[PDB]
Amino acid sequence: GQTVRLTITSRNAKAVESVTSQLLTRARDEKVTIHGPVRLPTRTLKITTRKTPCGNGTNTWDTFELKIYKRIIDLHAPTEQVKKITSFTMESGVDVSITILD
Amino acid sequence: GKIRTKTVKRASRQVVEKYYSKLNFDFYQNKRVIMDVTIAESKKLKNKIAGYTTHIMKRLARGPVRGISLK
Amino acid sequence: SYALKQVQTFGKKKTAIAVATVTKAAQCNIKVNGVPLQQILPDTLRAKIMEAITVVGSKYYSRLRIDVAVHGGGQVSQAYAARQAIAKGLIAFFQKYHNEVEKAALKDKFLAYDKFLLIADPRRCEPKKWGRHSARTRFTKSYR
Amino acid sequence: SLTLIPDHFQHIVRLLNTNVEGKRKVPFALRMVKGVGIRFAYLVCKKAGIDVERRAGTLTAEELEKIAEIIADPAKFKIPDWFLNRQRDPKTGKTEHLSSSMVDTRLRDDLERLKKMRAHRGVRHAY
Amino acid sequence: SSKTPKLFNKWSFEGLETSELALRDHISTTAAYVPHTSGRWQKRRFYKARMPIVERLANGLMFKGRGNGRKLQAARLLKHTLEIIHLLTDENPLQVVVDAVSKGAPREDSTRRRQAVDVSPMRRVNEAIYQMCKGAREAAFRNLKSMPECLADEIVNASKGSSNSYAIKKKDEVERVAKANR
Amino acid sequence: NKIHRIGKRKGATLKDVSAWRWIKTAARHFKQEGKIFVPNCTEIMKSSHGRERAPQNPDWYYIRCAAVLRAIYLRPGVGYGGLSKRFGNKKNYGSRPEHTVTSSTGPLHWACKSLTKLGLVEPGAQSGQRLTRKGHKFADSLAFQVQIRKFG
Amino acid sequence: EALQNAVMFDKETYDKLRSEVPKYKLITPSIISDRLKIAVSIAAAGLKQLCREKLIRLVSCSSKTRVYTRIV
Amino acid sequence: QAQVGLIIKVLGRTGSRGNVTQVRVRLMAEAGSPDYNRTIVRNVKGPCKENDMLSLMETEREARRL
RNA sequence: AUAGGAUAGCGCAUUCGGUCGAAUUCUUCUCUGCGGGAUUCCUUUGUAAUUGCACAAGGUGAAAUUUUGGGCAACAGCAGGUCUGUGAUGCUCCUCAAUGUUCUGGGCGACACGCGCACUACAAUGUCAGUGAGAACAAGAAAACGAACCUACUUGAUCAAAAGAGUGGGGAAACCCCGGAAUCACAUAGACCCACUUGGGACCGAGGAUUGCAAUUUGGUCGCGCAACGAGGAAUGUCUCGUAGGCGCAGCUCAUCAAACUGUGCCGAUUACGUCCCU
Ligand SMILES: [Mg+2]
Ligand SMILES: [Mg+2]
Repeated sequence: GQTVRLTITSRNAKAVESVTSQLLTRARDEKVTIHGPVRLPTRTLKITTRKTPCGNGTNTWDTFELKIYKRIIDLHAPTEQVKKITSFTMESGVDVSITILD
Repeated sequence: GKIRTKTVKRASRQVVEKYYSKLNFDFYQNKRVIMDVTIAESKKLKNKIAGYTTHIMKRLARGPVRGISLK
Repeated sequence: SYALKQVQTFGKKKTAIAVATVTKAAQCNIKVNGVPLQQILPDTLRAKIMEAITVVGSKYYSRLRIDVAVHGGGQVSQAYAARQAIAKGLIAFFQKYHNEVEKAALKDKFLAYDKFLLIADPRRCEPKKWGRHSARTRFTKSYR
Repeated sequence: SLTLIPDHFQHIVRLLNTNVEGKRKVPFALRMVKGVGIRFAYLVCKKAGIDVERRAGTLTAEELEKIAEIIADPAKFKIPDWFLNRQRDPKTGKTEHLSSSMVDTRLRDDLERLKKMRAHRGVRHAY
Repeated sequence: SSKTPKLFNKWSFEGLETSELALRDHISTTAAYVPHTSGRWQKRRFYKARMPIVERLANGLMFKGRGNGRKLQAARLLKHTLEIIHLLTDENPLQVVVDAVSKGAPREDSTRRRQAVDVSPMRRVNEAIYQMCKGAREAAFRNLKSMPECLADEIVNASKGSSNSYAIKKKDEVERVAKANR
Repeated sequence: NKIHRIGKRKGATLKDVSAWRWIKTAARHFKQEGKIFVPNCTEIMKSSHGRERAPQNPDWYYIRCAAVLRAIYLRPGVGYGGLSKRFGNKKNYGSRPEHTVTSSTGPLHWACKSLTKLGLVEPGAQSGQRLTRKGHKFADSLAFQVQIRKFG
Repeated sequence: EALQNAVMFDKETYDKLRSEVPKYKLITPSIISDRLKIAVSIAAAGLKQLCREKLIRLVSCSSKTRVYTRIV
Repeated sequence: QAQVGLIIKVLGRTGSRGNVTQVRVRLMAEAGSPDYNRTIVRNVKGPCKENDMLSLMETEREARRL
């Protein structure tokens, strides 16, 4: 009837996968309807800068990339059950957001 | 340029010495044995080791090879 | 009544992806992006699209309705993807609704005429590198 | 056009004291007169009501001056002001379309005015 | 229900044979509906010999910055050129093209003083296409004749071994110089 | 033979026939009917500011209206920005590199207004322009006439 | 030397187009203009008119290239 | 005018820039002809391989061995 | 058809992202964290071997040789650049009409010239004017309730463009977006017809918009084109397959302003598959 979305975002692929697996395991233990863990497209932030600090020599460039991993989990559970599912140790560098879908 | 680096050659020779009755003339079964009998961070090296182990076994069938001593 | 016979295939050339749906029907028609083959322009690309049909023959595509949705790439890549999708959809339909004595003969003719009719082209754009105007060409060098 | 050359066809036509080639089409030969471009020539042809596929030597003198006076007074023929080159004269404030030697005369007068005023563009043109 | 391909659905490839024994294995006569057949012909060394000859002409027409990468333009120009050749010769334009390619390149030229050497069969096919397309392109630069016609007379003249063709004129002077320093 | 039905097929719809044939037939039908509204500014203004010359075709407004009708048929709920993207062109900027320029939305607005006046198209819910009942019927009937080769 | 090409059909050139241009094995606007010392535009117009009168038949056609030949 | 020959063996690439290819050619002549199975050494420019065909023009000259 | 060719169809006729239709099922495409897959693996009465290490063809395959493009990269150097990145600094110099700091006006863009690198040209495999079909990479709003940012759609519109309004949406796989890119196509029965010309836009005139504190910036409109330039001497760059070349698009700097760069897709060749002549 009422559906709630968990959004897990991180820079660390291993950390976000571990948190998503932990949330899935908790949801399965709680026996709630789960609309799968959806892997949203990974987003790459790219910045290219000159390698030199002075402008001398061959114009060599440096490319830095930062990857963003996002997962969403849809479940039918009230606020107390969702809070009990989400309350555990978590990991650093990842964040989980609660939303209510209408 | 498909020469087997000394790391690959030494690992394959050690594999042949340690497991000889457990190997075969094909590449895929040898590689399947290699995955269990060796620990490595890479799969390209495992494939190369399996290929050179198959080559070593084919040579060993015809005659003894230098660097490998079967007790 | 009668069971629906559906087969979906895909053909890729560069970025272009063409999804072809093949269904049994009373009257055979083939439309690429909602456009009939005769209405497809230019005659250069329409010839390439019809190459999928004429290699094996019209009797195999008879009573078969095929629609193609192509997305990405330019006109030439879309045409190649569409023809590959049509050829792969024919072979797939025969594989699912006919014996293997045939279908293999159709595959033989397709492969003999053109490998790319049934097998996707692996070529893709090479990335651009700094200090180079393109993938290969380098910045102009001056001495005096 | 598949039309025979008229007996009055002339290769060089005099329009607003300028020579115009009769081989070229009407607008592409009306663009020869200074003050008239491609767009202005096409609009002049439309206002005169003559076919743009005709040659410039086949037109008669009864419409030659008609074209010339259209060019002289375009605003009279409901040609919009924004289509004219001189929309607001900095001296007189009127709207007109200079043509033939008038554009050169007005340019020389503008340069002389800037020179006398002693502006940056006066001295830049003087350089 | 299958039928043998015909170029532009008009010209048949049946009976396409090189006029002479030379370049027999290097002039391809495989039937194809249209010149544009995208493939990796440059991956191997002699794989370009298997390319259909009309496609090779279309590729040769793809020169200069204005004409680089325009293969549909080349296909259309060849479509008109084959019609013009058929009108001029009352003969199969594919056969005329094969004959022109067969006799449009020198069989001997000098190299480094300079010593005369033979020409490989692969290069003769390449140079025949290169000279014929180059001869038409410069011919159709600033004259009233359009490109499909300028390419038509070049192929017709080359097929008859006439000195009016740019490829034949280059062939005569190149072989003449080769014999001079032979 | 060219007119005859292929077999087991009846009638015709839009996008089943030649786009240029349909557009020219629709423009000719509009000109013969004469109920369309032609702005006086169409005889002077250009189709887009990216272009450097006048349209030079007397029936250019009718052709543009027919093309806009076909575009509304193909993409329901499309607006003047989408039509400008459809009818854009590459503008010559002089010695500077050429860049794509979207068509001026004024002519598209005028063509859409003329189509609503004719009743062929109407504003849709939550923005955009959509085809009407008679617009869809007229498009399909003209598409059938195109392969009939009546051509007005 | 700059060629001089007429922009309109003359009395003699028109009947020369109507009579001499047919029975040509290959007919194109460029070569017709070359023969008659006329412009390619009016040459193409006259060739289209001849096709309308069915004196010559159009074999190869395109938005920019037209090829004609004699009627057999 | 132009007698044909088959490429039997491809020798090394003669030349400082490696553009010419020394090669062995067997003349293609009918049985009983004086040039039947006549083997000659010749220099060829362009991409050449074994079992290729080459019109020799004049077959009197023999390429100097490299 | 205008003169109207060619180019598949022969239980059940096609269509209709606004018909904003309902219902049901599923994952062909798509998304993506871990997997796999290629190893000379297989085959030559190949080469070589005369142990080997290998190699060349063909096979198998999505891919067949460092699979491909990157990144990383030893050990010595260089009086190479940077004391204009830094609260990196030693030694010096200025230090209150200051070598500090602010503010105002001007310069950094001034020309006869020489040179590097770009961009646009010299037209017809073209230029205008129509129609058609069609990518990818991306970016979006704010401190010590929303408002700035990006957008669609409408209107202006009872009448050019450029504007200007209004109304929504998007914190971005959600809006833009079904991303209508330009190369390209067109049997468009379109104009031109070999000329410095409707090729080419240098350069300048008059109006109006818009950015901005400031325009003595930037669009848009009408003139100018009669500015060279018709393919470039001696010279000399880069490049081997989705490559060169052609064509756009995005990000970036950024109030405003890309002939730049960093990416990205589109269309797509010639040649070589060698060699040590040159360097
Ligand atoms: Mg120093
Ligand atoms: Mg810069």
